[PDB]
Amino acid sequence: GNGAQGTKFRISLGLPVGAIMNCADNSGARNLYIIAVKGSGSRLNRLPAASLGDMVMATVKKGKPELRKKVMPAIVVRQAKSWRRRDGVFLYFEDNAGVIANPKGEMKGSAITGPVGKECADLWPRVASNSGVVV
Amino acid sequence: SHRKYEAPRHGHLGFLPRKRAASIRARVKAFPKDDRSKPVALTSFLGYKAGMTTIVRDLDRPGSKFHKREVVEAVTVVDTPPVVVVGVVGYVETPR
Amino acid sequence: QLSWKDIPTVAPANDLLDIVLNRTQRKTPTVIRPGFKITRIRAFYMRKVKYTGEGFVEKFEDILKGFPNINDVHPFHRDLMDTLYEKNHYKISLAAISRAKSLVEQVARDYVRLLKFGQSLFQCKQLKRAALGRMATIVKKLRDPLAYLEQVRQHIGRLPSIDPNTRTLLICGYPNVGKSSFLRCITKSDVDVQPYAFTTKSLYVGHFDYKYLRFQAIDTPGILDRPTEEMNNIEMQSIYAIAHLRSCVLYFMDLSEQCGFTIEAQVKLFHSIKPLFANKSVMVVINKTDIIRPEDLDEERAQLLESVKEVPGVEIMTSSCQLEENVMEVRNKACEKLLASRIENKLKSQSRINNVLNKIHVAQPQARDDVKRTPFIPESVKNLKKYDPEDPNRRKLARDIEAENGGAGVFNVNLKDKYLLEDDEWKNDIMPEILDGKNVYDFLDPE
Amino acid sequence: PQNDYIERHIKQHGKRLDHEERKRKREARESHKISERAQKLTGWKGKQFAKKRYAEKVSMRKKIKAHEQSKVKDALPTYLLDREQKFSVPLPKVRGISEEEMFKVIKTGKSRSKSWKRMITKHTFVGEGFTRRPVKMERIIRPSALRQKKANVTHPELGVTVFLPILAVKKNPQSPMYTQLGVLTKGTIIEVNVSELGMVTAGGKVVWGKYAQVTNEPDRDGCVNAVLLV
Amino acid sequence: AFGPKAQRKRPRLAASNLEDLVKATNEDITKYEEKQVLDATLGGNQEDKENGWTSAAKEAIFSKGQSKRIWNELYKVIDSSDVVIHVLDARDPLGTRCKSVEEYMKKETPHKHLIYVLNKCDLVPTWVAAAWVKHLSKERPTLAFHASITNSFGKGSLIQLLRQFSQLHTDRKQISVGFIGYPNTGKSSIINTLRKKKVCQVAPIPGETKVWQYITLMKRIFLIDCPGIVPPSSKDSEEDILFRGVVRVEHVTHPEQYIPGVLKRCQVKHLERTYEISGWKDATEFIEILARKQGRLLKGGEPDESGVSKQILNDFNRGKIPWFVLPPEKE
Amino acid sequence: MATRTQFENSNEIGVFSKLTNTYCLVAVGGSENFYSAFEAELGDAIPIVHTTIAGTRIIGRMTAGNRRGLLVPTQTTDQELQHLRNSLPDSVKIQRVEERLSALGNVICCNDYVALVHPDIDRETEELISDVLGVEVFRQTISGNILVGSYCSLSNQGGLVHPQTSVQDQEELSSLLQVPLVAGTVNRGSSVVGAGMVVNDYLAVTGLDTTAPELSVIESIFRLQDAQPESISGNLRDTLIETY
RNA sequence: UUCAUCUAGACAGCCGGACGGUGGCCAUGGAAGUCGGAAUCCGCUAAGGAGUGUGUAACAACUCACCGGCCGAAUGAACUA
RNA sequence: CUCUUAAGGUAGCCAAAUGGAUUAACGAGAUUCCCACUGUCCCUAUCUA
RNA sequence: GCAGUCAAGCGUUCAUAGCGACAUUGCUUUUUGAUUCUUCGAUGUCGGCUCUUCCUAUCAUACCGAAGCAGAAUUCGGUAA
Ligand SMILES: Nc1nc2c(ncn2[C@@H]2O[C@H](COP(=O)(O)OP(=O)(O)OP(=O)(O)O)[C@@H](O)[C@H]2O)c(=O)[nH]1
Ligand SMILES: Nc1nc2c(ncn2[C@@H]2O[C@H](COP(=O)(O)OP(=O)(O)OP(=O)(O)O)[C@@H](O)[C@H]2O)c(=O)[nH]1
Ligand SMILES: [Mg+2]
Ligand SMILES: [Mg+2]
Repeated sequence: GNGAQGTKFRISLGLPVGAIMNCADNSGARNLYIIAVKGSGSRLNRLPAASLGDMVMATVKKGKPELRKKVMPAIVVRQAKSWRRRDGVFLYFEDNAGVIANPKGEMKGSAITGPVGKECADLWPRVASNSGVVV
Repeated sequence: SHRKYEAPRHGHLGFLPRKRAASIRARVKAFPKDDRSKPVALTSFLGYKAGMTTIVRDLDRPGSKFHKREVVEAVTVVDTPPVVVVGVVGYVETPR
Repeated sequence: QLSWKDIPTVAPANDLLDIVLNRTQRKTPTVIRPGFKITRIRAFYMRKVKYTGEGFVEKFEDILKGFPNINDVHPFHRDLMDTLYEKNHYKISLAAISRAKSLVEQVARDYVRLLKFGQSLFQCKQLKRAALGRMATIVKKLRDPLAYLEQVRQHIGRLPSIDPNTRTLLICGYPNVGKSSFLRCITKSDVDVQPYAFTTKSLYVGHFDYKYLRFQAIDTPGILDRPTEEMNNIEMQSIYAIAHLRSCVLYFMDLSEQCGFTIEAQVKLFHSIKPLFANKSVMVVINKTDIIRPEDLDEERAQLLESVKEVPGVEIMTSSCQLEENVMEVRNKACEKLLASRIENKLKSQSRINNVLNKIHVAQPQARDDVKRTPFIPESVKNLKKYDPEDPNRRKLARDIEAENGGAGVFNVNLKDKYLLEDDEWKNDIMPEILDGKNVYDFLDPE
Repeated sequence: PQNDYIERHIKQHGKRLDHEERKRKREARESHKISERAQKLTGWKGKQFAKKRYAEKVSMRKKIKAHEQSKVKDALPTYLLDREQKFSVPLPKVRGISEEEMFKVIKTGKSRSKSWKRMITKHTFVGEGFTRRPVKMERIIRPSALRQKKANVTHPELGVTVFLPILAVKKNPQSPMYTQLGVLTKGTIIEVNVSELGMVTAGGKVVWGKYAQVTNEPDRDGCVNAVLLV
Repeated sequence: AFGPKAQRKRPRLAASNLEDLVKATNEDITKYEEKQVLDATLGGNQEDKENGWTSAAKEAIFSKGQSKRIWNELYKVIDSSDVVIHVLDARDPLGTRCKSVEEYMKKETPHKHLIYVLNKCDLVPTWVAAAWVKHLSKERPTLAFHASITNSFGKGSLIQLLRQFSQLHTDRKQISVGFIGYPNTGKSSIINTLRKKKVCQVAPIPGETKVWQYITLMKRIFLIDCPGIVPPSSKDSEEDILFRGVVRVEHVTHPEQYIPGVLKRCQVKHLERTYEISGWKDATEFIEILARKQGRLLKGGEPDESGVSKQILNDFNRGKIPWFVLPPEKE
Repeated sequence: MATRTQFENSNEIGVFSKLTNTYCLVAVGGSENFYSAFEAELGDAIPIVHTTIAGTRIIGRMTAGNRRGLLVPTQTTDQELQHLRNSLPDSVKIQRVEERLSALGNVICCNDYVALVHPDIDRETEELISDVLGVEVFRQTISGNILVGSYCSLSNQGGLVHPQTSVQDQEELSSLLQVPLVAGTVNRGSSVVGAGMVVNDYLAVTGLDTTAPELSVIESIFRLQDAQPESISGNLRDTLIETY
């Protein structure tokens, strides 16, 4: 894991490969298509899967024409699959969403719309600098 | 032919035979080693399992990301009235 | 660019053979019987051929993609490597390896097609051996190029990382003038310091900061008079350094007795290398002046020394390696002279200042009102000492308590004990926060 | 970095405290370890070891004899010095090849029961303007990857071989039918173009075609090797 | 030259004077840097490497017909055929030309004849076709064709030339002629119009014919058709193979990114008459207008983009929108 | 008075810390190296407090205040609210606000006298800000950049805005805030200038890669070391030309 | 088994000598026996190469090839089974 | 040797609207893709006769 | 592979009647890392799921040896399934 601040606890995976999420940043893309998962396991028949606060590789299925045909890194900031916090309570958002980044963890856009999980803003210091709403 | 794809085994071959036990009360197979420079004490007890319940505790763990935070967890309560002593046994040590 | 140190390795022919031909005997099956089907007997040996072909091709690719392609890099490194490794031989050996890479591939391609028509284990085995033998015989002819390239690789991994576009001052002259001593004085680099002519045979680099900027200083082996055709491959490094590098050259002069060369030769050397000073803004320096003080020089030698100041522009100074405090003035003046040209040249662009008018220009308030908004500093800070990281008595620096108690991930800091109550006794207390239902904090208030 | 830094460092501090004695004792243990390795190292690491152990001995004998001899102890022009470099055939009575090998039965039909076709499994010289036959009237297949075009022809004297194209298959032993088909087995007599050797006959003409004999089985390699007939 | 013996001290070849040394180096530095300036604008990927993003893997449907299963039929047809005819597309012949094998046939098989046939000649004007025959008839014969069974053009010219080729080889008992070219140029349709019945299968989809097939006519001349080749040129596009109809457009993934090419190749006046039209710019709007008119609406209620772009590309390749490439001007 | 340190290994000092005129808050995770990097420069002059906001280490982008008060978001628990009230003296009002834009450090960019706010922040919070911090309030972007609190550093001495800011916007913002401004960078060319350093009247701290030409401008514009009176950029002109 | 050394003293060890023309010529920034090239001679001796290795920027220094001193009886090489 | 490339700038002269077979409709014929939809799958668990 | 050169031994003694290890030259296309747009007839069967176990001829993990191995990253080897 390169670019992340510290260790990461385990939360429920809710987005296998082939899933499509939205683009919360204002770079110009409108959605994203997961095709790999940075830092996964390896097991026969298992689909690589991502969870909140993870770094994935994606293409752009719809959006600005300069941003397509290229695979880029993204970070997942909203999950819509109930996970469990340690101040015991389960929760989930209203949709899956992520933002496009660079292999160090820095953002392309300038602002992020809608809530952002603590479990991602605490991991990536530059998402906590561009998010205006946390949780 | 060589399976074309390596994958771990299914199950653990040390917990075999997978047969029913021989009593409702499992037996202790080893005890703490010893030290004759210490007071006499028991090494185990006997209780009865009674359900689970939830807990929150104020965590101290230098280094953890939950140092100085609360965590909710599950616990098991077992019911242990006192135990009464009714006999003593002695064991000789033979080359068998 | 800039210091290719990651060239993988090159083994000689007799060990390249062994590496590849044992890889193909360890990482491919070995047992085959004649009772098996003929398609199996064919496949076995086709594999034995293809694998060794890929082995040799891959050993050659890492050489063809690692070396720095002497043509079209930068006409400074090009000429340096030319004087260092003989550009002709350099290109020839790599073309030899590139040619072997195609020959091997064609052999591998042909003998597979031949194998797919074999009719017995004997004939197929013989074709396998024929192919591997022709490969080995192609390789065994590279005994000389593969031996030259390893030394070139080793020696090019150790070259200094000079940069042509940056801010450079060159230090040249005769043997034994004081140039390496001056580089040692300014920068901090390991340079053999003994008194003879060629104690150095390469260029040496050092760096130093001036006016919040970074500069490099280069130290050259030195030139003789040697009328321009009977010159070593040692003088060529100095000459190409002077010719290719936008810099400031500090010509030293040993107007002295220790190696007190004939001044009528040193000035002739200066005048002979003078064409290299097209736009370099030279600055002659007289070194080892703690025993001469050139004020006491003869009239005709004064005329020799005046014969230099009739060039376009050359400033004169005087210093020594003993009184190492006036020597900073030399490098400060030379840096000023370099920046003089740098800044006017960069202003000449006249589109860079338009876009950097954002970072060199402050914006004033116009003050909009009379309300007083003054900076606020308390007195507990104006009364403060300064933490000296070495003094026997200082502040306690909580990390010291941590490291002494202690440890990084084993010390438990008491979060209380550092705050202010009406009674310092009851600070290690516990707030209840819950009753029957009834959050306590919801009812808790004064009055 | 940047120069011979390890050498400078050795000149300046120097190599170790226990360096020379370590090396001096490795040297002395070498004679024990070499003999211990000759009795271990099973399985092709004994063969690889013994072969070099033998080559080194031979080289030492060569060096010693040369040194020992160093104690006591054809009419070329000025421009050619200072530089460098019966009617029987050599191969009569080669082994015989039956018709069961060198031919290969090829069966046709959806249920393959109509063979009538034969593929040659040796090398051939097909000619100049080949033009394969229709698949329906084709009966003697000669695949396109066994077709040869050149040969490695060597002069008996003159110690040199050249890569010369072929011009015909004059005569193949063990059958005339194979001579017709153009087969290139061992012992075959072929006609090669020898303009690269620059031969001139009495009367001043220029030879450009002669006979050679093939001297290998070119089904166990690719090359066709031949010796000129002079 | 170099090493622990290194019996070389002075360079090559002792340049004549510093006066010209400084000149040569001062020219070479500028010469160097201007090249880098030019290549910067030409094309870069360093910023892609910084932003850490890369390019998607190229699709496999753009790799036919390479793949030796068909290049093993090509050399077999060339081996068996006495005379070869190379078929071109009258819309753009220089792209479907496939030189790349004429060098072969010239080097290894000079006794084979290799004429040109330029068919699909009813999709271009008459002056265009005449100009193309003229400009191509300075290398090979190059006849001009139009292959239908009932209404053809050129059948007699091809027949009475195969008869000449057969008379020349009057001691060979038969001659074979083989048809080669790109996919979807009409190799099978030419055989069908020559013989005047449906002998070999034809279809608008590229990869129709898969193996070679013998067909007799006149008892002394056979015709052989084979699958269509695309030489593996390691350059020149991924989107040129599309517009020289080779790929089955059903398999390309995002077919809307290719429509700017259609707008560039064709004419606005022609494109306005086949759909029919509204006025537009920025081909995204072209597609939106067209789909709204034609009712290609998705599940409520927005238009379909890919489903319409596929049929636009199919209309382009199958001869429903008029277009052609200008022939080389006179001289 | 410019210092260079790090959190665990990150250069974003303003994410894990918050420095005002009278106190300082620092994160909890791992060891007492970051806290000691502040104690080395401030000793016992002002309170330094180990804290979390909502159980997270990012306590710079979630709080907001000056020497008068301190605002926390609505996710802050009662335990940490009480911890802050215990550790800070009685001269500093504390308040938990209930605003949707719950990253108050990203949303507000305040000093002792004036504050810039995100243009969509609402009325109750706009009134609480002026009430507790005793400041003025301006809805305003920074070259069309929402989240003023992270793309700008502020002090009583001067400010610093991200290098894409236009000169006209600089002049206007200077008119508003009554302090000089420049457009620079931090941590070897980063555009989040407010989230990568913490500054006040008499101390500035920034990451371990803030180069010398950046540390110069930071030391000048905030008038840190006596004396750097915001005109020495006249001696800093040539180095800036050569480094830009 | 076949050849050699040997009480006019062997093999293994210690200690001493290891010289003069001469830093022999051509090379070149420097090459003095030891980065290279062509010879490889002369004098004086008991013996001592225009030099077997380590070493220096060049030298110096150590070393064996070859001699002698101390001790005292067997030793070495090649080869076959 | 009795002998062979005419044609010119985004749609051409002619010929009874048309220049067609690139043929509508139909289909327990064969085939490729898209939207929707899902335990096909990640990865299985539970219920009734 | 074919055609030679060499030269320790073997061969009844033997060179030269003969063999003959190890070394070595001839060439299969172009001396300047230029793209080589071969991709040319398998006559008979591979290819892929579910699941065990064995070999080592080791990819990674553990321990070592050598390299211009400064640090970082590598390369070649040893034990080891
Ligand atoms: N006493 C004294 N000697 C000096 C002084 N400066 C130079 N030297 C002499 O310089 C000798 C060493 O050479 P350097 O100073 O490196 O000059 P250099 O030989 O030309 O330098 P390089 O060619 O790069 O190796 C010393 O032995 C000194 O005798 C000085 O200031 N005082
Ligand atoms: N407009 C026009 N279309 C033609 C002409 N000739 C053929 N076509 C069309 O082009 C396509 C040709 O298909 P094929 O004849 O199979 O061409 P091919 O792909 O080279 O032939 P195969 O070897 O069978 O693959 C058919 O759809 C025809 O309708 C023509 O002269 N004019
Ligand atoms: Mg020196
Ligand atoms: Mg086709």
